[PDB]
Amino acid sequence: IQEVQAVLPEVGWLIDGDGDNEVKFTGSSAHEVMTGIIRRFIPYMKYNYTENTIDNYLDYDDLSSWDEFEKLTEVSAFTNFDGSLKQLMDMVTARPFNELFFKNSEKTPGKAQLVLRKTPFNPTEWRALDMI
Amino acid sequence: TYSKIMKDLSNYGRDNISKGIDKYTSKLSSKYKNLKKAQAKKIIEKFVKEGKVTEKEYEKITGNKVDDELTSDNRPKLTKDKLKSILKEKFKTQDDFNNSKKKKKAKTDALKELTTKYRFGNKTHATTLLDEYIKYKGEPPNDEAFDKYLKAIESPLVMFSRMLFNW
Amino acid sequence: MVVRFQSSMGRSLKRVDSDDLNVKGLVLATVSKINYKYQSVEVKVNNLTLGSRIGDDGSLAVPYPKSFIGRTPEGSVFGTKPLITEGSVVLIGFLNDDINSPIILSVYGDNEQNKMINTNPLDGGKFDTESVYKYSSSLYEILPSLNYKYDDGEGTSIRTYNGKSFFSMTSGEEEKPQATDFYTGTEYQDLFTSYYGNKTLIEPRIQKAPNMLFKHQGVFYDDGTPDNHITTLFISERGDIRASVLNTETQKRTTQEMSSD
Amino acid sequence: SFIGRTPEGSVFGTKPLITEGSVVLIGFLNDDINSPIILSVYGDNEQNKMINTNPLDGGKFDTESVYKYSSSLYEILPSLNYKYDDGEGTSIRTYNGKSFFSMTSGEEEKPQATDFYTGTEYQDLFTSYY
Amino acid sequence: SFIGRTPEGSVFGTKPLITEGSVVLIGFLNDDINSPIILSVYGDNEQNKMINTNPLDGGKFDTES
Amino acid sequence: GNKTLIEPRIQKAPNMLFKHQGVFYDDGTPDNHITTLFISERGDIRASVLNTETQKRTTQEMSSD
Amino acid sequence: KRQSKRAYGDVTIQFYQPLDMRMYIPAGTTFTSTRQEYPQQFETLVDYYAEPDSTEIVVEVYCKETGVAGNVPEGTINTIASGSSLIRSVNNEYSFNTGTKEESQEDFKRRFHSFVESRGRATNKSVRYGALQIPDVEG
Amino acid sequence: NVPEGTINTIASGSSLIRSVNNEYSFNTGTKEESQEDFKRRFHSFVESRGRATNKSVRYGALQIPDVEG
Amino acid sequence: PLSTILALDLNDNLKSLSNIKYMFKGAPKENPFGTDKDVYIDTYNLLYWLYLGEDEELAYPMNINYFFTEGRFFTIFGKGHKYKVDVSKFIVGDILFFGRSDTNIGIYVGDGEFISMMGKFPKDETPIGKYKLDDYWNEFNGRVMRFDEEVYI
Amino acid sequence: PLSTILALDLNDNLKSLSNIKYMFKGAPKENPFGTDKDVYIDTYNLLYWLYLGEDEELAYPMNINYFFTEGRFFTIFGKGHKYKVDVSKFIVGDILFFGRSDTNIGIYVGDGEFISMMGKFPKDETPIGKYKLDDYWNEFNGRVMRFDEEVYI
Amino acid sequence: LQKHIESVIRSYLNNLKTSDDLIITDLIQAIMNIDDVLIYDVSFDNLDENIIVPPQGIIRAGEIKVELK
Repeated sequence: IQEVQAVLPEVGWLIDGDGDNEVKFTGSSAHEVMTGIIRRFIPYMKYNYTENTIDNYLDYDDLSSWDEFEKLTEVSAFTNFDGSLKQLMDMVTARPFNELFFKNSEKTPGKAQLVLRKTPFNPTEWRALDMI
Repeated sequence: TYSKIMKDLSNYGRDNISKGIDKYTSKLSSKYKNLKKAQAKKIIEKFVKEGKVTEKEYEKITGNKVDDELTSDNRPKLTKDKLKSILKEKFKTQDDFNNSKKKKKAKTDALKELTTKYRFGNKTHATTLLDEYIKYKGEPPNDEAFDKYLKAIESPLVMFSRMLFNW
Repeated sequence: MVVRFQSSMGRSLKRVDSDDLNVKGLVLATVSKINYKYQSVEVKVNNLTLGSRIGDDGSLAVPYPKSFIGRTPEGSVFGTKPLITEGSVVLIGFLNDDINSPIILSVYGDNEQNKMINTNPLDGGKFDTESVYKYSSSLYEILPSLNYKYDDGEGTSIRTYNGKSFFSMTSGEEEKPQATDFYTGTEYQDLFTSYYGNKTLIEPRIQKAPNMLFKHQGVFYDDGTPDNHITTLFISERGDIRASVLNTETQKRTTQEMSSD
Repeated sequence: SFIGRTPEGSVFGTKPLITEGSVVLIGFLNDDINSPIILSVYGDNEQNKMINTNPLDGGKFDTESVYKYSSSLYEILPSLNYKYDDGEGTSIRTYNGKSFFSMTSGEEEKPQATDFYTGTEYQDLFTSYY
Repeated sequence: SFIGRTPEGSVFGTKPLITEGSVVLIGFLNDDINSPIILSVYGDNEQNKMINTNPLDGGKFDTES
Repeated sequence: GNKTLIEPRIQKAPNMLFKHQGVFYDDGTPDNHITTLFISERGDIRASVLNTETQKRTTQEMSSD
Repeated sequence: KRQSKRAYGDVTIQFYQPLDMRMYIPAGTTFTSTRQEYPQQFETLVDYYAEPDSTEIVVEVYCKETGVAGNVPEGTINTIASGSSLIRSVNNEYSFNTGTKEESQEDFKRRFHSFVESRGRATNKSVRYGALQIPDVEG
Repeated sequence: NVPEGTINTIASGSSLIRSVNNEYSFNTGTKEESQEDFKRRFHSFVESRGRATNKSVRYGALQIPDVEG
Repeated sequence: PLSTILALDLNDNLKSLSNIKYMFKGAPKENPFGTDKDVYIDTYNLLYWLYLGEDEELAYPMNINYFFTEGRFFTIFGKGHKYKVDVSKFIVGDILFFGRSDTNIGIYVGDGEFISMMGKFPKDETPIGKYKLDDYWNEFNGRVMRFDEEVYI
Repeated sequence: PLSTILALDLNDNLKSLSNIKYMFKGAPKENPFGTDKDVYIDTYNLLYWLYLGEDEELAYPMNINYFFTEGRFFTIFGKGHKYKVDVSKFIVGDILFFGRSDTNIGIYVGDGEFISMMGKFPKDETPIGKYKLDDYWNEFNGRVMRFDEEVYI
Repeated sequence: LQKHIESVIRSYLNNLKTSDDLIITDLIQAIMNIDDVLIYDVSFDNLDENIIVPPQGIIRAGEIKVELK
């Protein structure tokens, strides 16, 4: 949005990036950032379901990443000009070091799950995958 | 409003006013539309250099009744018969109509008191009355000439964005 | 078909990918905050702020252009620190067209601001005309202090200091009033350069009179003896003038003094 | 900075100082490699930190107090004698050896440009330090 | 060179000299034609050669001479 | 650079002056001391101190002769 | 019955510094608020010009929605679209209290009584109704 | 229960803020109450059914979860 | 009009006003017209004394800053353009400016002439006189103003 | 400590030290405390004489350049920030700086006061005296230093 | 709240028809209509008696000063 001041009479906000639509997400790991990113917009995405919204049908939990090697992050909402949340989701993912995809929830049949985990090419993480 | 003007200068102080006299001048002229930019520019210069402003400095800048505190609380109504009387004071002889030079002096003196002293003031409205008054030699064919001042005083961007949404 | 349901954009079909993430060209921003210790600002996009990481000032910021900077053979560093202003519009060029890689190219003012800070009354005309050269050719500059400096293609040149004090020079007899000393001298309001573009006087920020001095000294010279001659051209705020020559080690002085009276 | 020719024909312009080992931003013509131009010269964070006398870490430029220190056209010639201007009335210029020219109006700043006894020393001026 | 406004409100800045027939580098906004800005002013090789008194053809800047 | 003298555009001699004045100071009294260092085109030098309100002046003048 | 009247009122603009040159406000500038209780928009009908050396300007505004929601309390309308950086604060000094809903059943009933009693011409009540039937005049 | 001087930044724009610090340590961060604590709390609750007693006012004022002493 | 009548009166009395003498910034306290004694007056002070005779007062010394903000004038032609064909459209009583920095001004009179004081800078003894506009047209600077009394105050 | 004891002694003897007089850069060769005769000393020279009485010597004239590289001090608060609430944490004997270009310095004493010489510039006859910090707090500049003797040399 | 009361009273003063006395009961019922519970009582100093208006009089202007007890 280009032409919105959002001022107030003789009052103002101490944090910068206020009045304007700027939003900042901060976390020391991908699961901390991705939680804030998804949780920021998911509830308000409303639909005409007789029973809820996407948050009941998508768990988007049990996320992890390289917390020890990744410092604190200041990822900006508008890093991509009028892009989709998927475009902004890719930046948070930091591929190929972390693997993001949508797949059925075997642990909870009947509903889908958003997966965000460190790549399984590590030796112990490779053994952690279920064999078939 | 000599007191209020002086108080305002004393509120900011000579140290603060001395930094940006042109724009601080605009603050005073914004608050009170009786002072023009030149009038409020000169009083501030005299304030900073001398360090104070007296009633001699104020009246020298512009002729005002400094010794009159009535007006801010109460200022008279100026119903129609009062205006009829004040015109009879400002124009007492017929030569004033014939001699334009004094007529300009007379009418300015009428407007100077008539806009300020009473409840309601307007230049263009009062001018209009004076131009009709002068033309009819001070006795127009209708009393409306004396009513007049009293009754007169008291897309392409949108269209493109709309049609674009419609399609 | 079923497989076409992928990232796409435009009226014509275009594969959106990691090319679309990369910005093409230069963009404008406003200076919201400045790091005075490092002199590296953080610029705000219309709804985003660049630079500005956890790093306070040194390890991350946006660089600013410099007139010149370098180091001498002795090792000492030299350079410039051009004035930085908040709320000015600055052009930005990203490195390798990567977002999250900003640099400021230059600082461009608004049309109103540019119209205010120029005394050229000509609407237009070729620069090669002799008459247009009189007004066009004017290196007009104003310091952070509201006292300004002026040069021109003609012999007129004007410099200003605190209060109404100024220095001026000229050669044409037509322009003789601009730099005259008849009676009390030329007033500051007589100089046409002292007005803004919109018929407004360029007030000095500080009205108190300055005090100047030209102090001269050294250390040694080719004769080998230590230098100990000190001389000054001090001028006081009350109008006094004092030209003095001093030898401090020998405790000798000769002064020529003028009092305000 | 600027360059041109006068109606008489004589050419005028400037020659800004050029330094070896400085970092310069480059913009290729029509995004062609083998078509370089220099846009500007940017110094290092250490170099910028050395050549500024502003002690404030940060603050809005609109604050009166911050205006005293922020508003400083501080410049140093190739010669290590420097030139200084400020939004206040202080202004300082230096020449070979310890000689300098200075001016000021505030009584607080009166020592910076005084001539009492032997005059103010060059080390008394805060702008004379890195 | 620099432009801004003081806390008092007064505007300050500079007006660098402008010359006709000089070569100027231009950078379009968002790489859009019909969006020009001038980046800087570069002179010709002859003009640069005329307005410098340096007789040295070349050499490292670190040399005392 | 090409072995040519840099002619000045204007050959007429200038006239310099260093005019000094103010408005007030910390004492609070109005400032009214005026001093100049005028130099004429004929080589004259005039250092003067003036108090305009009190109508007093002391000049040190040098003539071209 | 006649339809509802759009709310309208005055809005006050505060700048950081007095304008150095004359500025033009584009027509159809949108004034709004940030409180969730009053998301109702406003818009100007005529041109306005901000002359220099003026630290404030007041322009009238009309509520686009036709209802009582425009009667916002004091200090509600704190937003301006297409506003320059010069603007410091936007604030209404006084609540509108001018918007109205559809005409009240009782006022309609009373005006209809006036009309019925006014069928016999040449009487006080007939003159009364003939004077009151203009929508602008009141009481 | 971070140590002293741990919270350095506000993780936002912080235009007018220089630095943030805490002079005291966090001690209220505690794990879930063990069986023994629950038994102690419950014995005070059983003994606190009669009002107008010091042991009653103890539970009276201890009922808020945040209060420890 | 007032300005045209005053310019005509000055033209008619121009030959009797030889007592008035030229100076750079002559601001005498004596009225030139009310005294047979010679007196050194410049163009600005001259206009001030000429307008002061009637009921209008203006202000003193009436330097260049007077025309900026007092609102007594409205510009007819701006500075920086200089057309010789549009000189005929002028009218008597319009103020003519001279010099690159507003050094001197004049009063226009018909037949392509103007009234002003011209002479060497250091207090010339030449009296007031009328000169042709042809030789001075180079230093005209295109700025022209006009008076208005009815609406002011 | 040494600096606190010296500040307390100076406070106790402040009323008997009226012989000492203010000047801009008074660097006399006579010790003020060892002579009944009046003498013009500035704050830097005063601190030098005060520290010289004991076994510490420092250096002369002890200008602003002394604090930069001699390593006799370690900064407590940097220049360019100015907080009124953190003044209470100070301790007696801390050096307080004044002026935008280090024009003058002071010694802090408790109860929100400081010891310094203040007077008109051209060699004022006012003797040394103690002033409240409230009026001078504007020109404090936030720079604060402290002494250390054990580890030096 | 003071400003809201002033604006409500001034608005009540406007939109009033011609030839009706300055009834105070309707004024107090109108200003109490805002909140029956919050607003306790209202009183006046000089206009406690109804001001009879002539046929050509309308009560529209008036300066309002709120004096909270």
